[PDB]
Amino acid sequence: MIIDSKTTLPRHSLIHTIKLNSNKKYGPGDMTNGNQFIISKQEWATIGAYIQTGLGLPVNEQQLRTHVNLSQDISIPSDFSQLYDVYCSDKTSAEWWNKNLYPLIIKSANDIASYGFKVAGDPSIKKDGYFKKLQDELDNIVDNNSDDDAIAKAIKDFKARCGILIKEAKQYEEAAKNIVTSLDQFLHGDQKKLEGVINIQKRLKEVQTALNQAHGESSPAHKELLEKVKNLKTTLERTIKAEQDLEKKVEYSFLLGPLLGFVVYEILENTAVQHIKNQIDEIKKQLDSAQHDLDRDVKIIGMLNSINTDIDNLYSQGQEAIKVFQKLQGIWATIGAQIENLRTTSLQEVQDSDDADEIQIELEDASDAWLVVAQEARDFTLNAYS
Repeated sequence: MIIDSKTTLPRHSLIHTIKLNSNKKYGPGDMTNGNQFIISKQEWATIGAYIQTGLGLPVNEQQLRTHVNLSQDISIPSDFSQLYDVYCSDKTSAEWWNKNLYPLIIKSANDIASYGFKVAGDPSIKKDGYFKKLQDELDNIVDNNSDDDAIAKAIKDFKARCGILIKEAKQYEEAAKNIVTSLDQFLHGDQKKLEGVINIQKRLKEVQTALNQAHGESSPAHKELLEKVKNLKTTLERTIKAEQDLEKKVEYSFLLGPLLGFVVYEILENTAVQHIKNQIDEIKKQLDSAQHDLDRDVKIIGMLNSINTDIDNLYSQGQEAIKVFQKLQGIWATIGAQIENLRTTSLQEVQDSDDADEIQIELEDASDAWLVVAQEARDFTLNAYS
């Protein structure tokens, strides 16, 4: 979904920091995916635009006419009726993703933020986080001025506080796994009533082949204009996926129209996108001269070709997203495992050694590492499309 910059970008330093921190005990681990945060603002913003196009698909002739601005005087050949069932299926898939998948991504970022801010606290507020409170209990365990009831009480308190962190990490692990399960249903169906992206892609390709053969090659102008639209979609895809840092809250624009699809609104400032917009306007003007069938065929089949490009992205990104959230699932599993270690094995050697200084510094360093990922997760949610 992202074409990496050929030059190092300032945001790469922050990602590098998370990587350098990824081996610190009690820390958040490797919450990256290449040069992206593990929950990627640009990736989900881009996928969201494909979804927005799916949400707006027409499902009958009246809607198709309105959608592509087709003159009422133009007849639609009967084999274009192949489109309506497939577009209905794609629209239903986009609605399912928008209802059942995308909200979970936001919630997953909020889980990272919640845990990170809970363990690290907020020193500006003089509000100790859990890790500072664990540090203070270790002081109580090893303080030579503590009586036996006080030591037993601090051991019990330390274990209970770790227990809460373990319980919450388990919740977040199961939540990441639920995203994996939901992505799998998105791609491959629920074997109930939901048709998966894989089958929608297959049907969109079949309709694409059928209508391009029957109506996409009806004249030299048909081939030339549908090729121009394909080339603009290719250029749009390269421009949209270029690695960049989005500065604005994510919004969507249909200014390019149905020949190309929705884009992230911030990308309209981009000069190359403005050039594509101008070229689409020229194709439109070319279709408003020209016989009714060229007008009709390029608008409908041009859009169909771009929808097929979109679904190819939805399938590929979904498979990659499964891998990313399975990594995050495993990260939460390892987080919970290390806290269980901390309150059993590590706490026992603190008692046996009467020495907690090293573990206290590990918890300090883990807090700082959690603040890095917590702020990136917060920045994802604050900027994500509603």
